[PDB]
Amino acid sequence: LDKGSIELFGPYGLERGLVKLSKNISSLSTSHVTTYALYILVGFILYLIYNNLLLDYSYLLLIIILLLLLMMIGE
Amino acid sequence: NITLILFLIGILGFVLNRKNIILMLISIEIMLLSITFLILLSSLNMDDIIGQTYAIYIIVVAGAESAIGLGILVAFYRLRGSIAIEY
Amino acid sequence: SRHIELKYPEVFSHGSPFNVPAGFYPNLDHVIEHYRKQHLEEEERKAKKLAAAAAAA
Amino acid sequence: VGIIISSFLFKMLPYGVIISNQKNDLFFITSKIWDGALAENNHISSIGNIMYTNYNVWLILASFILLLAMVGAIVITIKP
Amino acid sequence: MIMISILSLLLSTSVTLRRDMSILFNRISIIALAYCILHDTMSLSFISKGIGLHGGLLHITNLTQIFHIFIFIISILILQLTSFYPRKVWIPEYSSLKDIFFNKILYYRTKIINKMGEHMKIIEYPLILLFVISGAVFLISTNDLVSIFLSIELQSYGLYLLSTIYRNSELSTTGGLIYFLLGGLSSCFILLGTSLLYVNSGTTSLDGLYILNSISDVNSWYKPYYLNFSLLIFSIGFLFKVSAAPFHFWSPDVYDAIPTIVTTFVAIIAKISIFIFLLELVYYTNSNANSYLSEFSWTYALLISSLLSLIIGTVVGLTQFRIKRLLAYSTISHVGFILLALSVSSIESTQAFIFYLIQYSISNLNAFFILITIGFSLYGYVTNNKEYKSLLDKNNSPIQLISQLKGYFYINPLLSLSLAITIFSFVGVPPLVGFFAKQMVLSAALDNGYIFLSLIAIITSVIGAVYYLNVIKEIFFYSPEHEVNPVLNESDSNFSLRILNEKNVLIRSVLLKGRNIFISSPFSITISIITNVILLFIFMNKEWLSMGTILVQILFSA
Amino acid sequence: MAGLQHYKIAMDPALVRLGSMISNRYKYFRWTKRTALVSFMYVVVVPSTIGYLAYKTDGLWDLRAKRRGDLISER
Amino acid sequence: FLPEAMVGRSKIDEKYPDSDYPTLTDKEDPDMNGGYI
Amino acid sequence: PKDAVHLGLKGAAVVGGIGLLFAAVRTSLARKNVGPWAIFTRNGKLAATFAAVGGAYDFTRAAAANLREKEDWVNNGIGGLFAGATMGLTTGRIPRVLGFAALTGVVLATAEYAGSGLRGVFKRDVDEYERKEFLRKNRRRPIEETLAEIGEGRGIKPPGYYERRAQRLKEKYGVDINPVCADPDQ
Amino acid sequence: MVNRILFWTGFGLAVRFWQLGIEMRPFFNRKSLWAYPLFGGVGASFGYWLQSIDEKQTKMLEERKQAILEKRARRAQRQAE
Repeated sequence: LDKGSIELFGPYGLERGLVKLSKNISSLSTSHVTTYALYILVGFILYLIYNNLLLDYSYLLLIIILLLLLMMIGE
Repeated sequence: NITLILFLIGILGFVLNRKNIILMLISIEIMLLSITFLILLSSLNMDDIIGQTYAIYIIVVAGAESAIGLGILVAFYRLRGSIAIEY
Repeated sequence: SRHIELKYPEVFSHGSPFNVPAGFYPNLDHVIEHYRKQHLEEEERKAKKLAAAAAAA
Repeated sequence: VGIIISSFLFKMLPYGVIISNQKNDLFFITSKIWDGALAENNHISSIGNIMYTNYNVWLILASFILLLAMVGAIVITIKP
Repeated sequence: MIMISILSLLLSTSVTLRRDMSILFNRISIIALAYCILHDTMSLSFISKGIGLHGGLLHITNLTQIFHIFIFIISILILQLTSFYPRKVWIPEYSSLKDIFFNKILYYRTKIINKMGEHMKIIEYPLILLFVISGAVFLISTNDLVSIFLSIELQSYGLYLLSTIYRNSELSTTGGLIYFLLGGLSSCFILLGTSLLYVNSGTTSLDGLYILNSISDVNSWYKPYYLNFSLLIFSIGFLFKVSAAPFHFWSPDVYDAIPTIVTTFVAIIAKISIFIFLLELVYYTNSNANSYLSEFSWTYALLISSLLSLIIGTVVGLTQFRIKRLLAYSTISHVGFILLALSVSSIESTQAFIFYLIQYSISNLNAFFILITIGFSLYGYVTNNKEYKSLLDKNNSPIQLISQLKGYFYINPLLSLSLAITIFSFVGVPPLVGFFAKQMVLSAALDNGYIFLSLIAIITSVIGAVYYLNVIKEIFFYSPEHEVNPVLNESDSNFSLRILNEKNVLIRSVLLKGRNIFISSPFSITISIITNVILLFIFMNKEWLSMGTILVQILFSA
Repeated sequence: MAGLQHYKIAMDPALVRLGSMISNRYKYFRWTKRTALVSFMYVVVVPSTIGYLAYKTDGLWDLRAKRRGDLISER
Repeated sequence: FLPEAMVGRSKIDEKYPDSDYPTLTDKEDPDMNGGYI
Repeated sequence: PKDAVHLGLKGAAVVGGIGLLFAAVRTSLARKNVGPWAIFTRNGKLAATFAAVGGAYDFTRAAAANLREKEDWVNNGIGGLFAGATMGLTTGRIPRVLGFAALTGVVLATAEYAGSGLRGVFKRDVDEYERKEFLRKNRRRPIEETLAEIGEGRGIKPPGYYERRAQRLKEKYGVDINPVCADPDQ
Repeated sequence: MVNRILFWTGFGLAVRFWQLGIEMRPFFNRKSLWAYPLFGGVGASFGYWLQSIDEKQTKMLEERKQAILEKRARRAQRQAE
């Protein structure tokens, strides 16, 4: 528990996962100006969809959680 | 409606483009012309000279911005030798 | 505030002075009277402040 | 991207621009006035009437942008 | 005044090609901005929600004039970096007020003070900086859709030019190219939003748009969906320019690529102008009655960007090892707080917004000044580190790695403490000014029912604190890898200093060592004042907090 | 080795190695059927049992000045 | 357009290796103690 | 009542559509000349995973409301709990199934209980000065109002407590409370 | 204890001290001692000026409070019908 599960369901598990999450998100930053341009564009469309379709806010939160899930997984 | 299609074409320039940053400038110019085209037709429908005046200032600003961007690209090409992203 | 006060009430004096059709411009006398009152009220408020609260000193 | 952007952007266009694009075809009708036509300006003269007086702040701002563009493009490209 | 300074400076600059004039031109730009402060200080003796000016194309408010002055003051402070040499020679026999004002010191200064450094030889640098300032002041004061577009291009175009003005750097020219390319995309969204407003409303006036919105907020033939939808497109272009997530990707590259002194101005000035301009637009479009319009409110883009900036800004910062990229991600996190206060439109949130922006600008300013000063302090130090030897544009960005600060507390403890105080203020540890800033935004958000965003704000703050603590760990917990230069103080390498009187007659001579070279006073004093403002805010808060209270009460004055 | 000079100690490598394993054991915890069952028993079951018993007997009894002809029970 | 030493994923993985967080199987670590004998 | 199957299908469509968008960006950002049909070959699982999760979310919340015959925040919790489990099902690790379920369930329930300002807030539309004024000086309340929520005992014995306990003790244990006297002379 | 003049005289003294510390220059050499009365004097000036801002700010806030109550009163009297 103390030198075990409490460390993994606690600070140590957070350190492992968040470092992995941080490195996977940073992989998107290729400094390719054409790629950032597409990123701005997809972000633009997502904002347009959320407001135009009067989307359920729960959908947006589910989408964000899903995106963290994917960035949990490498490659 | 033509202005809408033209704005799409300029938008699609970024979507279809991974390596050609010169096409990036051109897409910005198509979008600016598309938006100016829309203002001009609307001000003709609403009988308003202010819309034409707005178009003239966008043309001036778009011309001045093309000047700066071509200048920045030249300062970039002088040290690099390519305008191509190795993608 | 829900009511919007115009930053630029002088916009009521906008409009081209050339090629005016007869009876084109709507009458604005109630509008000018509205801003005449706004001005006369404010001047009175200052008048009844630096002449009434100044008699104490 | 085409379907998403077009569907949202088209709904924003006022009825004037979408009046003649995609049996009971509507027709525009025009007539004359005389008081309005006493001394017509061409569009360039109508712009010139207001461009330097009523809206001359825009003209000043545009001059500064042109100024900045001139000095900026020169400073980054040429040897001093 | 700002327009006269630009034209007069341009004319003097036009007929000079002398690069030794750069330091003098920068000092004049400081004098010019001080007059701009004086004129705007005199323009604060009225109470109004706004007075339209110059045919209704511009406007002035008490809030507009306060942040005009604030932009001028931050610009004077940043202008010091190009107005004084980084290092000075000080000795205890030239320290009296009679020595400073009547006597003179002679010594070979060129190498010591870095007289011919790159940031001392760009003649038009203070002039381009003034153009950006004009873009920013005009945007604050804009009353009109065309004025908005012209102002934002003027400020943006100068920022692109500033990012490329170091034309001999491949890194700088690359960052200028990136800024211009993606900033051109964002300007199109702003022009698109402004254009859709005009084609639907038939007006360019912001007053007229607010009136149409006010009538349309009643509780069928021309239902006004366009206003929120236009401002949504309009706002996205402004989200790019403040580098809010998810439109943030450009700024960690650009801020790292351009030289650090440029980054200081580029990273600070633009957020102040866009956020202040957004504030008024947020207030006057707020649908009071819960109608269909509120369902599609454009301000949810601000709230989503706030959520995303809280998470991206803190999580991505965890694995940053380049110090300037960490500051970029730290800004995106702090922008998430600013966006939360703006999105909740309440007297408390507007107070929190106004105080947060000003404290964040002075704090991010202290971090850049300390980073530059540390970089200029390594002059008399050497390292054998292999990583540091492979850094690019070392002159433009002397500190590029967090590891370069390892053991810096053993090199200069009080300057290391100033950095630690500034970073702990970013975390929000009481009683630093940063805690009180975060505390005010959380209060308002909780009082208006933004609990879910309040909780995500506190959770992200713990994650953000990790990389802040990591900078501090580097400075304090380790020995340094930098050693004083052996030859700078080798017991036989003395340079000569002559002390002369007003008649140019020698009074005394003295031999000097590397130990007699110090940080120049303008940078030490500026760090010291700001560090003590961050530290001692709890004893000084009344007038500063009261100013925001009065400003908001005017803006909300029913 | 740690600031002030200490006395000479025959630092036994096996004992030192055991001490190092204890400090680093958190790095090697894994979720298995055994560890999950133990962790669930200690963290959920036993505390919830005491919590349930404390809940059900809260206010049940009072001893103060209870005489013959009275009850300890209050509820 | 920027160098890999300033933006590349590789240099981050150098600064934060996946090896800094061990992952043993039960075969090489039944006792979850890092393979202590 | 509501149709759990019909509502779940809409949920899968909304988030599957978003997943299909993210599938198109991955295909567009591919380096190799793979083609336009990479949308369902390489990135197709991404769109399917998104449709699966949001469909599961909309199905289980709709079902939870139907089973309990109530519309409260809890249903968004089980919906997220099931959606998070579906997210973790793709990884193939049981701990990730539970942990991902917990985060999605907690986050979505917390948002629904507090009413996150993602799209609007519960506008009071009342006198906020009067609301804060009332809460500020509501210093003394009727005692019954407190007793209704903390109860009697545990040191809370309002006047007449003993008579009620006497009555309470008789109704349960069938014993009349007659404490003895410590004085022989009475 | 928050006396503005004494506090900002002290603030100026702390600025000079921190600056000397940041510069790694001695805190007290005799020919430099004029700086502490100077920095403290500038600090005292900043705080006499903050004093008068506070007086204006207080009056402005007092007028605002009355206006809010006056606004609250009339609206209450309007609802009496």
